[PDB]
Amino acid sequence: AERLPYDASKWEFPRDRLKLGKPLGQVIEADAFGIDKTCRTVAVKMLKTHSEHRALMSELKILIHIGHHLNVVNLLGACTKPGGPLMVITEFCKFGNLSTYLRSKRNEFVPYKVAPEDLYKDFLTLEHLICYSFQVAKGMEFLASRKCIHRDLAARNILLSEKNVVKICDFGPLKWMAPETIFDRVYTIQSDVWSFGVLLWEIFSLGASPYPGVKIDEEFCRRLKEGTRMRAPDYTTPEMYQTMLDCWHGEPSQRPTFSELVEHLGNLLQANAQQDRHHHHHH
Ligand SMILES: CNC(=O)c1cc(Oc2ccc3oc(Nc4ccc(Cl)c(OC[C@@H]5CCCN5C)c4)nc3c2)ccn1
Repeated sequence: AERLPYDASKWEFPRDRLKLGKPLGQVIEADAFGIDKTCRTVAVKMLKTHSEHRALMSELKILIHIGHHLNVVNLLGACTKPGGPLMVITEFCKFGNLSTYLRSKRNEFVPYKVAPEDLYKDFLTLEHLICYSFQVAKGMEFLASRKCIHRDLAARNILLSEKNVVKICDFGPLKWMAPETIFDRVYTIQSDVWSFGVLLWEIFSLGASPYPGVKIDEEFCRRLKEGTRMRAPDYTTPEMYQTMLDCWHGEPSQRPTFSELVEHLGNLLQANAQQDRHHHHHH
C-alpha cells in the first residue's frame, strides 16, 4: 500500500472546488465543481495523527491500484498536497446503505409482477433481491481477484445508486465474522465469503438484524464454531438459503469462491426471470 504510488496529475483535486455539506474519521456529503468532464454531488472521507493520515493515504492508493468496477463505489479524486486536510472523494449514491433501504420497502414487496403492473410501481421483487446479490458477488469477485480482503462486508457497507445498481464501499461486527476470524483472528477471502453469506441473509430478510433475539456472548461464538446457523429469512427462496449455508461452511476451503457465487447467482437470476415471464404471460 504505502509502497504504491500516487499519480497526482491524474487524481488530485483543488480543495476550493469543494463545498462541504452534512455528515453521512468522517464521511460527509459535498458539492464538487469540475470533478469530471458542472457541479456534482460527491461523498468525501477525511480525517476528523500521522498513523491515521498514512491509513487514509494507503486506502487511496489501494483504490487507485484496484481500478474501476461498476459494483465498487467509484473513486473520483483526492486532496493530498499541503494546504488543507487529506480528503478522498468518491461518487455519491443517493439511496444510501442497502440495509436501511431494504427496511423501508417492507410494505412494498411482491415476489413478482403481473398486469396491471402499476399495482406494484417501485416495489421490490425476487428479481431485485437476487440482482443485488448477483451484483455484490461480481464486485467481490473483482476485489478477490486482486488479493483484496474487505474484512467488514455487510449490508451497511453496500450502497444503492440509480437504476438499482449497488456498490461495495467501506465507511471505516461479530455477527458478520467467520469462526476462524473470531477464534484465530484470521482474515481471508474465505472469511469474506462467510460474511457474504450473512449479507445474503440481510438482503432476503429485507434488512433485518442477523441472529434475531440472540445475545452475542461466549455461547454465541461457541455454537457458531460448533455448527449452529441462522434459519431461513422471510423472503428467501430454497436455493438462496442453501447458498447461504454453503457460505457458512465450517471449513473455509469448502466454502464456494466468489467466482462460483457469481456463476450460481447468475443462473438463479435467469431462472427467476424465466419464471416471471411465464407468470406475466399467463395472467
Ligand atoms: C447517501 N449516499 C451516501 O451516504 C454515500 C456515502 C459514501 O460514503 C463513502 C465515502 C468515501 C468512501 O471511501 C470508501 N472506500 C472504500 C470502498 C470500497 C473498498 Cl473495497 C475499500 O477498500 C478499503 C481497503 C481495501 C480493501 C480492504 N480495505 C481495508 C474502500 N468507501 C466510501 C464510502 C459514498 C457514496 N454515497
